[PDB]
Amino acid sequence: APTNLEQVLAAGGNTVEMLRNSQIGAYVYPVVAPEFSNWRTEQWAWRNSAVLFDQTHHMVDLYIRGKDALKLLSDTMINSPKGWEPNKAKQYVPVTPYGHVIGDGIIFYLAEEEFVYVGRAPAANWLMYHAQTGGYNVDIVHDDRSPSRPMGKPVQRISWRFQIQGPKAWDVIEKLHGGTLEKLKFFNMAEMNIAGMKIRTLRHGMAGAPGLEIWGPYETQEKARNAILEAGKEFGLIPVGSRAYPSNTLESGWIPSPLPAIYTGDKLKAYREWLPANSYEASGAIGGSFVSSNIEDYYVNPYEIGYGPFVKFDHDFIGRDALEAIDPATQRKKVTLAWNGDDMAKIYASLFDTEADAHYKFFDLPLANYANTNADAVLDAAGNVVGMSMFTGYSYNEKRALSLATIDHEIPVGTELTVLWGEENGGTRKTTVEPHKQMAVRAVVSPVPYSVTAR
Amino acid sequence: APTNLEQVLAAGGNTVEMLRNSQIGAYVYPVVAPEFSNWRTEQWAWRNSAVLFDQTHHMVDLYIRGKDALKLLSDTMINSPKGWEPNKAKQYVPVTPYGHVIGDGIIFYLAEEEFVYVGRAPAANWLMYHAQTGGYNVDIVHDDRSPSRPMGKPVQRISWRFQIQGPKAWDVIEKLHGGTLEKLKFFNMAEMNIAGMKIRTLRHGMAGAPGLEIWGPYETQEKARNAILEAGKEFGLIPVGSRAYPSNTLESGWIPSPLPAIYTGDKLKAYREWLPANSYEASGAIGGSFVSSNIEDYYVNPYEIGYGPFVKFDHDFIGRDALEAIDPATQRKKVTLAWNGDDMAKIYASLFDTEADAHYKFFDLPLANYANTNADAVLDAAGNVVGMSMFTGYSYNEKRALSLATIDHEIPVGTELTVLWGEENGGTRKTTVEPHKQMAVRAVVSPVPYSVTAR
Ligand SMILES: COc1cc(C(=O)[O-])ccc1O
Ligand SMILES: COc1cc(C(=O)[O-])ccc1O
Repeated sequence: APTNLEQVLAAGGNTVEMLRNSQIGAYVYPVVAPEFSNWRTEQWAWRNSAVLFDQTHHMVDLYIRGKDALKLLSDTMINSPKGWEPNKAKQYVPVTPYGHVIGDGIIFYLAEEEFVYVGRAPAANWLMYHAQTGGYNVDIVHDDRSPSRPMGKPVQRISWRFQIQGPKAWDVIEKLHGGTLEKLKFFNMAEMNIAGMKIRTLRHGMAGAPGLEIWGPYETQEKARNAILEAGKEFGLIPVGSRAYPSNTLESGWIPSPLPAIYTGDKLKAYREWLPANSYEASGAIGGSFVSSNIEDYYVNPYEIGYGPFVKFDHDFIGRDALEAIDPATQRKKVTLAWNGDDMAKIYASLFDTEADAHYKFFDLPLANYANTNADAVLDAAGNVVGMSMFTGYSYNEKRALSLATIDHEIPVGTELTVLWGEENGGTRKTTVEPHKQMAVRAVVSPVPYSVTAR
Repeated sequence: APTNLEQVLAAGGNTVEMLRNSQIGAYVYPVVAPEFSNWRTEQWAWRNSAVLFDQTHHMVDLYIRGKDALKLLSDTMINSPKGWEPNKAKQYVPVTPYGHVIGDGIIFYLAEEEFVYVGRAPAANWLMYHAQTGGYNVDIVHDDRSPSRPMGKPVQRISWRFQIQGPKAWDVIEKLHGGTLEKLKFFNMAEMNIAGMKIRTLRHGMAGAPGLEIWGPYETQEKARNAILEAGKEFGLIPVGSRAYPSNTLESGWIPSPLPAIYTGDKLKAYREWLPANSYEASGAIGGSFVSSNIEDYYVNPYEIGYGPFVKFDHDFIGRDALEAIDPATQRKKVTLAWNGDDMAKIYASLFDTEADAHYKFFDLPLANYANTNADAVLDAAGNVVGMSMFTGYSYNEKRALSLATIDHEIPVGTELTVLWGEENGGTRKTTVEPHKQMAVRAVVSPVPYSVTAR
């Protein structure tokens, strides 16, 4: 009977309890093969040789064209639009009127009055809502991320999107291009040759080495992929599968999964009435040890997850007054948490204990998340909640379990905190959750992007 | 340049070294979603509620019709054909002229002059070779297993094939049928109602509870699946994904992966010349600690992997004279090995050791195989090789790592052996293999199907 999020929340009891017991299952990185060689070798390659990341299937694409396209973005993003011209991309971050992050994605300025958003569903839903109800002269084509379990059905996208990354990426790129290719400034766009095609590029990189994101019409996907794999054999390039792929951000430092902060607030009711009952926001899940009966305690603002530097008070935008009221110097800060290896061994050991009444929450490798929004409590030595751990897994490059978190600003790097791993009372009813007991895992605060930190 | 297996072996150096360093990658259970809920809950359901196993995509189907169909099977199988009539299936096991197992699969006797084989590629390749070159009046339609990495391409089969299993399976089955359904003898075939369709059935079961395998034309797959899932909600039935699925045989006791024993022998040269260079036999891989430079040391005969009881000297068949010469009472015997939980914890602990020069071979969960043929050495206390471990993984139902093995017949159940886990010299060049050191894992000999055994 409910057709939108507002009706779902009115009929669903406590919002936190609903989301933490959602039956949606795992957040899937679809279609791309889970592994091409093995996930350890694939992780190793992006730090030691080169990789092809296949990004064609796990993000929503919004193609935004028209006289008011730039205005729509400017009105909804914290980012400065000043001096923005085609062939520059930005990390689009929208906040609510209350100053809280809705989501984020990459916005490509392709040409005059022509943009494309690439990212998770929440910020795309927000753009579509405003395009439709705000009176913008703009046309939008929504190309959803691919189905999670296609089960043999054909899958189409409008565009393929790859990245070539690793210390030997630029060697592969120039071999493909047929000569030297200029390294532009980060997120500037140009073009390159691949197998006789003119392929648009986005300057990118990771682990201190320059790389590229590239895209094109879906029809040429195989032609480009096969050229890249062939040219890259000389440099050890290998394709990365969907099992290893999302663990890259544990090393790179981007938190993909802030809760869209749209469940409360009178100024967000119209948006809740617009969001379908089967939307990401209505049907998804929250997993982890952090418990509050107030869904607002799961929200973050942009300063808390590393987007402070993007905020520019040089244009009108939704939530500007709220962000202006925030003191940046006292906001929580994004960090990497390096999980204690002895504690990790104890988590896994419990799976092989035939006599214990319970084991610790299964920690999948290399990505351990079990909802699309992750919220584990971070505790200090007294047991106070001092932060939220929001993305969790393991790096074969570091031989460490790692998580990305936001913690009280005064906590120094090197401090040993605890992450509460697992859920209370045997676990919520999410279909990703087997029965388990919790563990207070020791974790050392470390920089983002991750760098090995002395305790 | 090589077009067949014989040319591949002539140009490829030592046959063992070729197979143990093959670049084929993992043996994939394709297309079906890796997980629907999570693999632990899915494993639990087949012992505690009910499951839908989706078997549509991982086996080769051979449709065999014609006057000489039964003769073709009879001439090539160790099984008795005496009194075989439509609506009975058999576990077809062919051996070479030298008495060694080629493979095995399920052969359904559907009607007069109409059969279907379902199983891995090796026994299907053997049937096709003899149908084609032996002068049999028979027509064969080969429906390959689905591609390992479809990457969004559509996937078709001629038939869908499911199983409904678990202690509540028969409740679900009778709910679907609309009333009582007779439990026939094992592997006898009949029919049932599903959503107004007449669906053919094969009497099956596991863990002491009766179940069914069912099939039909691919077009009705979704209609049947949705009816089964709907009727089964009352009994807790859940679908099982491809990650959990193949671990079922660790509990059930069937070894899927004997090496097709066709690489040597003058009487098998014609078959090697017929097998394509991209066949399973030519392109696949051998993984694990057992090392011999003679590929014949990887062969098994039917007595060694539990098919002794199928051998019937009441018909002419390939390899009969060799099997008649074998003494059944002194052959190695199939067992389950229950791996020591402390040793398992030490394997996983090494992944989180930031100072060690090496870690132990990654043991994936719930299936740890990293080739399509598995060959780990089993050692006694003196270090003698006393068997071969051939399929490896973990059961959440038992909280134990388990493997299926064949060992010297005189070794009593309860004996503590060791399985050598990992490969020598840092590991072979297979793309599934990360660098690692070996471990002698303690393992207790246990019955097949697995039953908890006092040491
Ligand atoms: C940019 O693509 C990514 C997306 C996600 C996600 O949505 O969880 C994670 C890591 C990624 O690299
Ligand atoms: C009968 O289907 C199965 C096939 C395999 C395989 O081929 O490795 C393993 C377990 C199975 O249940």
